[PDB]
Amino acid sequence: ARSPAEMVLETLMMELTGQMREAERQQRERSNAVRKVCTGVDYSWLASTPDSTYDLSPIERLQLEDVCVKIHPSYCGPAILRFRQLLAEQEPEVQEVSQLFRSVLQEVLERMKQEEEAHKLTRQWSLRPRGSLATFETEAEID
Repeated sequence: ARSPAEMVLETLMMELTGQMREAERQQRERSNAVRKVCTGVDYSWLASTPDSTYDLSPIERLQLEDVCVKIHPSYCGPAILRFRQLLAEQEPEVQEVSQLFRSVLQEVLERMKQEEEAHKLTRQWSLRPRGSLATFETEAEID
């Protein structure tokens, strides 16, 4: 049994991945549509205009992971839907995927985070992380 936060992680890191990969294909098709491509061609960083690079490095992972865990379980759903329909509105692109992914995530984070802190602080007299321990701990199996 994994934590709800992990489920969110998978959901966002999965959407990001499928769209990152799909976006890479789209850009390739774009290049082949214009042709001129001999053997291969730079994505957008070797000789084109980079500025931002698509790379989910350890820190990038952590940034986003920290964001995902700060996301409400059921709020992930809309967040996902929004990302998909937004990306589709702007068309696939690995540069856009990454920038839009962090953009929306940070946007939704700023709002939702404020709600978290505001609600927990005001209801600090009703704090309760766990309910009770039960037989499930005796039969939780091993991973």
